Amino acid sequence: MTTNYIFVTGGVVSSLGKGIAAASLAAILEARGLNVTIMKLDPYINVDPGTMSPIQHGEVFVTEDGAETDLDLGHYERFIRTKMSRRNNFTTGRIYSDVLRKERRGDYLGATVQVIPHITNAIKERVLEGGEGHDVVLVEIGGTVGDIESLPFLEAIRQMAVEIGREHTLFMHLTLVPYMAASGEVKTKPTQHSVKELLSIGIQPDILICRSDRAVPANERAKIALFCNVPEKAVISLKDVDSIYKIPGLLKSQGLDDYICKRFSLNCPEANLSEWEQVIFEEANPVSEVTIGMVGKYIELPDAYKSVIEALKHGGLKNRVSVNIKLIDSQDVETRGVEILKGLDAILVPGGFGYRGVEGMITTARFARENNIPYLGICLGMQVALIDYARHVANMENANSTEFVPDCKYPVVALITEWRDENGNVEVTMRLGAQQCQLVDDSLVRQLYNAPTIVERHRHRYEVNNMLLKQIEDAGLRVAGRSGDDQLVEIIEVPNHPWFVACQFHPEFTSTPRDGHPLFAGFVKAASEFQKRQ
Amino acid sequence: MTTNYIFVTGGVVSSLGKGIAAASLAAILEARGLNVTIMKLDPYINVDPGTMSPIQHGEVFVTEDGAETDLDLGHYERFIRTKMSRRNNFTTGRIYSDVLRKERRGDYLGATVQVIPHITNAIKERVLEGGEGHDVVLVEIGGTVGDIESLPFLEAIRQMAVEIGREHTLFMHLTLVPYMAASGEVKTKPTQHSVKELLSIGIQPDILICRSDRAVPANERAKIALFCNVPEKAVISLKDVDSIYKIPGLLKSQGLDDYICKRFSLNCPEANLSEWEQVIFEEANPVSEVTIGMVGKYIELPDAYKSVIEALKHGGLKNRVSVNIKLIDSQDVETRGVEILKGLDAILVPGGFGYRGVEGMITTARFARENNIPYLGICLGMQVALIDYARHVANMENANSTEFVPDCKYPVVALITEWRDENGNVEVTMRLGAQQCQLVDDSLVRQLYNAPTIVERHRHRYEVNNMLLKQIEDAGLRVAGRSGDDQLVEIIEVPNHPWFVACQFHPEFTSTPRDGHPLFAGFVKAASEFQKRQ
Amino acid sequence: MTTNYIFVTGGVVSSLGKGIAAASLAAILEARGLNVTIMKLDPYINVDPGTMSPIQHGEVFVTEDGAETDLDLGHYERFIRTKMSRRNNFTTGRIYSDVLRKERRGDYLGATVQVIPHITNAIKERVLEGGEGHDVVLVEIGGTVGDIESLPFLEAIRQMAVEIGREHTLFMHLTLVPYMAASGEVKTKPTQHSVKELLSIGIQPDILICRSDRAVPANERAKIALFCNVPEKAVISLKDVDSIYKIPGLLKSQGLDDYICKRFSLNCPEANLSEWEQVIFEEANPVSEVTIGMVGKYIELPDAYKSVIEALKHGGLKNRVSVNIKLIDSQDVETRGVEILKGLDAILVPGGFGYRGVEGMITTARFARENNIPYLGICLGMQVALIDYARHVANMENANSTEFVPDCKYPVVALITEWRDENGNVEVTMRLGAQQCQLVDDSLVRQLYNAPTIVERHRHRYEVNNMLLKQIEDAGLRVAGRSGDDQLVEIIEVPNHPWFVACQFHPEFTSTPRDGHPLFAGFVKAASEFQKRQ
Ligand SMILES: Nc1ccn([C@@H]2O[C@H](COP(=O)(O)OP(=O)(O)OP(=O)(O)O)[C@@H](O)[C@@H]2F)c(=O)n1
Ligand SMILES: Nc1ccn([C@@H]2O[C@H](COP(=O)(O)OP(=O)(O)OP(=O)(O)O)[C@@H](O)[C@@H]2F)c(=O)n1
Ligand SMILES: Nc1ccn([C@@H]2O[C@H](COP(=O)(O)OP(=O)(O)OP(=O)(O)O)[C@@H](O)[C@@H]2F)c(=O)n1
Ligand code: NA
Ligand code: NA
Ligand code: NA
Repeated sequence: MTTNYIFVTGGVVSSLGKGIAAASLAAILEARGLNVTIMKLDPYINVDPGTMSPIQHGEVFVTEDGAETDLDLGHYERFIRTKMSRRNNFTTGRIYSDVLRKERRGDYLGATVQVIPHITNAIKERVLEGGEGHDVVLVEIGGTVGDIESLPFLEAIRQMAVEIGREHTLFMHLTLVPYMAASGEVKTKPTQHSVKELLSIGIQPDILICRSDRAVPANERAKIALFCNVPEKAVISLKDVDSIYKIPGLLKSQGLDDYICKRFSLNCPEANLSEWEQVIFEEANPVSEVTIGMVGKYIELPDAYKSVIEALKHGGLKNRVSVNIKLIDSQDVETRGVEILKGLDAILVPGGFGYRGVEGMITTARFARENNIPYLGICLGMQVALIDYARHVANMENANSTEFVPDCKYPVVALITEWRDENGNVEVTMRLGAQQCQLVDDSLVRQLYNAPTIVERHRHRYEVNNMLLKQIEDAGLRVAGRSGDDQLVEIIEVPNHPWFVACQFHPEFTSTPRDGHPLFAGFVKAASEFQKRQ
Repeated sequence: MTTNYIFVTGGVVSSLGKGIAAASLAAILEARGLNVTIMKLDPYINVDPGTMSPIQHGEVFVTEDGAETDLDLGHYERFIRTKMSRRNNFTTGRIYSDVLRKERRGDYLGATVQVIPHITNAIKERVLEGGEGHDVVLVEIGGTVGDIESLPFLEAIRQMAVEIGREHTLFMHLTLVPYMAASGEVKTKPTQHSVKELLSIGIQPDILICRSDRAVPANERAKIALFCNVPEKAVISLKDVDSIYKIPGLLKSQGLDDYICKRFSLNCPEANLSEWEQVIFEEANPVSEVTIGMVGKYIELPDAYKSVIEALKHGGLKNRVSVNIKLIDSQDVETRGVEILKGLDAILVPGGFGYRGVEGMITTARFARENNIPYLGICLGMQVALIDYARHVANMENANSTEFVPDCKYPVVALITEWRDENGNVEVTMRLGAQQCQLVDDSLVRQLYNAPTIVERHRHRYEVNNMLLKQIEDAGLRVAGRSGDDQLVEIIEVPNHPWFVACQFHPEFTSTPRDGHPLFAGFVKAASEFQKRQ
Repeated sequence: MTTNYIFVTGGVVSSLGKGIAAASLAAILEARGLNVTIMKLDPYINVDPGTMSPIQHGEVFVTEDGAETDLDLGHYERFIRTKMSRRNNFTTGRIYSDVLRKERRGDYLGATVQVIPHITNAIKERVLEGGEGHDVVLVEIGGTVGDIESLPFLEAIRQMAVEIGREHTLFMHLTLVPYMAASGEVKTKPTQHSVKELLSIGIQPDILICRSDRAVPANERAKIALFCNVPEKAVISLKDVDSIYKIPGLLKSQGLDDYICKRFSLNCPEANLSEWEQVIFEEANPVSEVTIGMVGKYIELPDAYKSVIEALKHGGLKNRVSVNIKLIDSQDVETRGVEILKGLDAILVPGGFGYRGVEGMITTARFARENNIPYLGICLGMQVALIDYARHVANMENANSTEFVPDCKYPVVALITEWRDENGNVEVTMRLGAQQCQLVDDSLVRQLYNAPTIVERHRHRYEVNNMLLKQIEDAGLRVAGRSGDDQLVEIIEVPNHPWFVACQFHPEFTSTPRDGHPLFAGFVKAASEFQKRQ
């Protein structure tokens, strides 16, 4: 059958939760047995988020194929089982970069290269490339309708709708319906003006998703329908929910998936949301409560640790525990000491780059190791764990990473090419995406993962220095996992500790609310067990 | 069968010939056996054009039922055989007048009366009133898309399309496609911008009629289709033709009627445009040529005499005479004398109000009478013919109308209530629309109309003074027609003349290019006869 | 000195509190010694709100000259000491009514009457009429920028700005800046889009007043300035304050009046807001608390009783009583009985029309009288108080108003022309605006107003029947006030009661927060006295 496209646009404001809304709709369609994918079109000129600061954009999501993408693809993978790739995320920058390259080498045969049709054609090609061979493709258009940055995307999808036909294309538009205290009424005017803006660029929306702090009553939905040339049943209320896992249910209860399947002439069974009903239940009914400190350098923006914060919450779902995440500035541990780590049932040190706040994270890994507080180190969290141990147990004074102190005596962490020992002797690449890791037979990790070989995702350059490893191993530290021919250290553990695991890979990118994650399941359990020994 | 609506809008500029294009489309649909009507929605505040001077938006057209309307209804009646009434023309003024009246007396029951829905409801009610009981209703929206004055009409028809459904409603949009000499190319940008403007108001055009001084090539039509979400075959070219009677053929040859009948699911035969082909043939194959002088006070805007000019052309068709119409200012006859009436094969004095330029018309009527030049007087053209004959034959010094000189000794023209004689002795209201007129047995008009009674349309309050008539009759003037129990003089003749006729009514409003008009056929024949004699 | 105009527009949503913001700005300019006025341009088709039910856009405000106006004029009179008249409020309906009347009788001399210039000219003439002879005129444009209904007003004021010049005209634009919980950020996008919409109509705002549930931070204000061609200091924040009396101070503290006086070249002293500081102080420092029950038929929209609710708050200010207003449906008293009138320190029955809920108010007046609960009746609240006393004390079975029961034996309230007695014997028009009322020597109101004559504002046609009055007077009811040569009953009192007063007029329309109102000051004092006694 012909591939169907749902173009999802945002009006009035950004921060409507358009990613989660699109992911939720994809979840309902997947729950119908449909082959569904989602792609994010980002209006930024960055060729990809690889260069971007976590504090500004939020976390860099890493796909299996090793693409650095918008954190929204994390939302997508946590709602549908289709694996994201490079084909599921592209930016204005990628499109202009491609068109400029083709132009400079002469692929347009001396033609004038214009936003229309050359930029729009490049956009359409990447949308077809990522979509074709699926039943339904959700295409999330970043930016707000009315802004300059999204116009080429909006013109591209307008052209696609006409070419492919309106039997296989829907326009879905999210708007804000603000509630005013003074009048006690919700306002449809912003939605009306947003739809006019969308029409002015040549797009008639087929479905309106109205975001408000409460449900949009029938009267206001009827007003929106009348003013926006949209049938009443295609005006969906999506209130501020206490849990995003409810959103698939709320959309189904309003017939959104029925309307879509009718429009695309899909005969498929009723959506089975039983896994989501289970997730909703687990989250609403925690038996215990835990305070887990996340000690890092990007806590200025929580979205910097989006997938880590979500992976913890998923650990809470599997153990029926309410995880209170305390975001602690690692630089505050340097200034004010381990005083601010007191009253934590567990400690997590997530990913990061740069020396700023790293000495605070080293101190944190020590305090966790010495006081038997459950610890999970991710990438940089493993680096500071190996440094702490080598520095304070194996007695390798000032042991550090070459990333932070290039010419230190004991570079316990360094690039493969920088690998040297304490005397400066030597022997004789960025790691991105899914890599097979070999677990050790007696390790806490091999128990939790319940398998010999795991696949987790890397985004790191600096590796555990194999030339200084044996000296750290003999001082008590255990290597729980390794990968490849170079036998690179993937996971370390501290025996004589209730729960101490640090890994190079980013386990948070494979964690889902439905299937959870072994490491975070274990980690939150250990946090619970620790909390009821006080 | 549900009534189908075609909403005709104009963009870029006014003066696109939107009325003639709508009329021409109606003529194709009429030629398919469809029950078709047209209505004009005028954005002006005047309750009707009754108060408006003809130097503004042109002549005041009068319908059978006595409605004063836009001259566009003249175009409608000349292209389809459906008779126009008050239901076929209304203004913003009419809508506001009706809604304000209803509001003031309390019909809206304490509701806030708003443009939406109260003004838009009133507009839709009048469109449904004028339209329902027809197969296809063409609704011409006056003004230009993007202007404030038309927005209530556009919002009204947007709501109609949604309510009635898109199976029974089409949006047809006329645009300008200018030719630029500099690039020798035709420009689609105005059409693109006009369609965006129409979309921003919530209307997707289904058909684009592109007006240019030449045919719009296939590539530019394909470009318009691409940018305007309109199928390529729904992009119609309409060049500036030498004859408006060719337009129905040009629209048919591009499949406009085929597209409309498909969208509306109408099983009707192919259009037989034989009647229009015949008119085109007649017009292109004249045998002789005449110059007819039209002497009036509104010549500065020819559309002041739209129906009269067209009626003269129809007379030409019926005699195979090419009519050269010379518009002559009656005020120039007051200054420069009868010198400017030389080289005329016939003289027409059309309708008008106010004394300005009337003495020039009286002189013109005298000149036509004394030099045996064929003369047709319409309304004022009859008044000045009666005045001429009263002064210069019946020897009534300064004989005039009370409209111009209230207290003259010989008010040969006056209101029925003002009727007096030369000594001021008396006997013991506006006429609008179709009135029966009794024709006199041995009269020129009796043999032209070939019937004892005729129906013609009036717009005048100033009648022939019956108290001074008997004196003018004895002096040689023949009453050729009377009407009503008041035996009001409708037609006069000077029988010592080849062709001298003047009527109170506006015969030009019943003249069509297909069926012609007896009076004008005779006038142009007399002009041809006069031309031959020189 | 040339009169200066500040055009106040709203974008994004209605219910921005635009009237109170304009009034507050007027109050700052008043406190600088400037001769300031405000006018409201309402986009509704109603010629005036006289026909409108109070459940629509709220209470019908009445001016001294007897004009029925938008309740915004209530806000204006409560913030400046300039008296509002018919010149301070007009609707689209009024403009169209005037232009249609002029057009129909022929004032436009055969011209085509268009929205531009004829409607826009009529609007500008009324703005100049209401404004000229003042230093600064605030012109509040009703509706929201982007809507059809306001476009004639916006085009009118655009033309005014150009004609008068930008040395004497400012555009002030109110927008919503929503807070999003998801991102914990404030959103400028709606303001950006609203300013673009205003610019697309040809208006560059000079000042932006940003409405949010909190202060708009400096960075977001700088962003708004950047995108909207507006200086940073002309971007004013206005949070949702706990008291509207603080708004003048907040606008002054951001230099709004300084910017306005600079742009208009006005040498006037710094604003002394001592009167507003005093009101704020009074409001924030109550000594006691009372619950006053307001029993009416319009409680579903509180703004139906805007001026009454405000008048009760002003009474509270003058007694340092915090007034808890309980809105009670009079229909609930008809069903559930006087049970719901328990725990009330005083009862107010405000104005209204129609029989619906009146029997509940009669019961309420009885309950207040018999249980010695302080009672204020306004217009209908007086009618039901007279009816109560006629039935239950003067023993007149089913005594009523002719408005509700036309043919009752005892029409104690009726039109002057309907006045009859119990046996149907007779004696041998709308009251609007300020009328003098004579107060009786030994009356409660005579001592509250401390004057023999008072000026109060009327809106009623149904008077006290003087033919049945003498019977009710003998039964104990005291006439406290009369007016005119017809000695119509204006105020009644039950003198066997701590505080029972009811007036025909609307005292709430002359009550201000600064100068209070004698009647309401007394009512709230009586409520305080009653509260203490329990
Ligand atoms: N294109 C449009 C749309 C609307 N209007 C007008 O709008 C006014 C209602 O004024 P409102 O502030 O209450 O706006 P509303 O439509 O109710 O939406 P909201 O309140 O839920 O935000 C009403 O006279 C009219 F419909 C308009 O003029 N042109
Ligand atoms: N919404 C739009 C539409 C078009 N464009 C651009 O427009 C440029 C061609 O500029 P042109 O003056 O030649 O305009 P064109 O479209 O050929 O119509 P025409 O009047 O010439 O017949 C071309 O780089 C690109 F298509 C645009 O930016 N945004
Ligand atoms: N005419 C405009 C204005 C802006 N843009 C773009 O807008 C994007 C930021 O998108 P945002 O949702 O964050 O909007 P922002 O401007 O911050 O206001 P706010 O509501 O968040 O307070 C940013 O890449 C770029 F500025 C645009 O394309 N064309
Ligand atoms: Na509203
Ligand atoms: Na071109
Ligand atoms: Na932002």
